[PDB]
This record gives sequence, C-alpha cells and structure tokens, in this order.
Amino acid sequence: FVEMVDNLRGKSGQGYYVEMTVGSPPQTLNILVDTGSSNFAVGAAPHPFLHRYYQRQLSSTYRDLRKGVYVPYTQGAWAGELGTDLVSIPHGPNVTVRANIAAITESDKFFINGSNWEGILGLAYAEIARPDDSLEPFFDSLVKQTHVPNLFSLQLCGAASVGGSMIIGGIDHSLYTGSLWYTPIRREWYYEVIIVRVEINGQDLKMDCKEYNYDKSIVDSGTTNLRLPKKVFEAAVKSIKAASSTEKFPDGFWLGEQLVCWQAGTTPWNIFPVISLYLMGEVTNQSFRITILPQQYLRPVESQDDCYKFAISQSSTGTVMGAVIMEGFYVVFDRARKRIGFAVSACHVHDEFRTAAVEGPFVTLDMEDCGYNI
Amino acid sequence: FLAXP
Repeated sequence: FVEMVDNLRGKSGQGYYVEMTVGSPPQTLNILVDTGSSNFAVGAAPHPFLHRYYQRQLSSTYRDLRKGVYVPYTQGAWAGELGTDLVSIPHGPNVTVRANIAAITESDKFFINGSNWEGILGLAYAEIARPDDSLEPFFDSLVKQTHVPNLFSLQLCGAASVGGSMIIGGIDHSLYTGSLWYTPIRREWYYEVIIVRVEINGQDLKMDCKEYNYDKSIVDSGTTNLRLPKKVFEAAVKSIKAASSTEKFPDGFWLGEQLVCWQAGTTPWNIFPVISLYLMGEVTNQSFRITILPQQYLRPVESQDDCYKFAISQSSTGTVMGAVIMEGFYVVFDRARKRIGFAVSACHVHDEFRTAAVEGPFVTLDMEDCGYNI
Repeated sequence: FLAXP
C-alpha cells in the first residue's frame, strides 16, 4: 500500500481524483473518485474545461458497444457512447483490466473549470449503474479479473491544494488513529447507511430518527457537502444558529449564497459547534458517533482574508455524507463484509482544542426502525 | 455526483 499512499490530488472544493490510464498505448487521465455512482466515464471530445481527453480512435484495444448512455447527477449530467478498453491505475495495484467505459460526448454542468479531472470513477454497486445493472462497474471488473480483495478505503485530506489516498484492496493503518468503528451497508446500491441520532455540540436535534434517513442516507466522495433531508436541514440550521450565539449571520449565508470572511488567521472557530452523527453499529442496540468540526463544514473559498462557504445544504433525495464528512475520517468501504468503517483521519483539519472524533459504544434501541422503507 | 434511484 505504501505505493498507493498520496495517490489522490485535487483543487480545494473541486474534487479528489486518481490518475488512471486507458487504452493502448496508455492514455493518462485524471479521474474523479465517486462512491455516489456506478459508471466509469471519461471526456472523449473537446470541451472548454478539459486539458486532455480519451481518444478512442488512438486505442487499438478499444471496443465500441454501439449503445448510448445517459447519467444524471444531483449536480450536472452527461451522455455518451458505451464501450470497453484496458484500464490501469499507475499508483495502485499493478494490473491491467478490461472494463466498461462511457465516452462522454455531451455534458451539462458536469465538468468543473480548473478542477484538473477529465472523468469519473463510479465506485458504487451494479444496481444503480446506467443504463442498467448488467453494465459491470469498474471495481467489480477489477475484483473479478485479479486477486485484489473486495475492499477499498479512502482518506480525503482537506485544505489551495488537496490530497489523500485511495487504498485499493486493503486498509493502511498509518492513515488513521484510534479504533475503526463499522456500520452495516443497509443495501447494496449506493453505499447506504443508517443514522440513528444527531447532536449539535452535544444537544440532541430530537427528530424521529427516520427523518435522518428520508428517503436514504449515503456515503458519497463525489459530493462536496453534507446534504440533509429538507426537514432535518431546517432543524439543524436552527440549532447551529442557536449554538453560535455570539454572532448573527444573514439568511443568505445559511443558504450558501454568501461567504463569511475574517482577517487571515483570526477565524473564530470556537463560535461554531461540532456536529455529531450517530451511526448504526454491528451489534444489537449499539451505535457509534462520528464528530466533525466547523473546519469541515465551513469550506474555504479562494488576499489577506479567509473566506468560507457554509457547506451543509438541503436535499430532496436523502442524506448525503459528502466530502464535509469524509475529510474528517479514514473510511473503509468493506464490500466483502457489507460494512463501512470509520476512524479518525491522520490528516484531518482541526485546531489545538477540538478534533474530529469516532467514539462508542452508545446505547440506542430499535435502530433498525430508523431506516426508511423505499 | 447519481440522481433517480
């Protein structure tokens, strides 16, 4: 794994990408790591925001599946041509696999100017692949064609340069401290988990736990924010407001439309509360909690000022534990054991007084009832 | 990143 450490790069707020190669001879591309979808896709035609792109005609091993595909996301969408080719990860396992590849030929609000990635690696399950579950996702193909164990882990390191590690096939202990706590994957489609309690600076939000998972809760490396179901978002904002008493912020700030700025070096983190999500544990009536700091949910936007955007936002399609959550943690996607592990990240941003945390056990009854049905 | 399901 030492050869996989620090294999992720990016621009703050623009996405974490791994270098991959496709075709013959190898065409090097930067690919966004996305646990929130299941399609492997690459820019395959010129676009204002692409420095490079997949040239199918230059790959001797490219196969045209002669079928189109369309993939819509919460933010953006693209359409393209299905096909297959040979795929390797330079700073990952030493192997070449054949995999499905969507060559993106049309897109809207998908590519991000200056982000330095040209494609996306959907790491979730076949069930949500487009056009349908018969289009084998990359990680399934990797596992089937090699001896790479059915597991990967992500360490996303926040901030304007960003970095981290995608450890393919294992867990690198130098990337975390303390204990790993596991939560079951409720269902193999997205990486769906179950949130059983929410606290803001130790104050219970006091909602029925089903609200926290309406209509699902997912772990998504390809989404910036912590996105909460509308009802939960409103309650969270009210509680966060109350907690941050010494300062009043405009409505626009809480909607992510206005930045808050302070003299460089004087950000009063102490004003804002920590936020804890309790997750269903692997043992009956047992939960654990992960706690994030405002250094996670107030994201720096790029003079002599530090400006931040509030990065907790509303969702119409359930909770999304995005980069805001993941940057505090080393996260183990244990597909073999149908579970997601969390530990305190060795690289998370914090201060001399508070730290991101993973702690348990806590007693929580009837946790299974916290799941929403359908 | 998927919308729909």
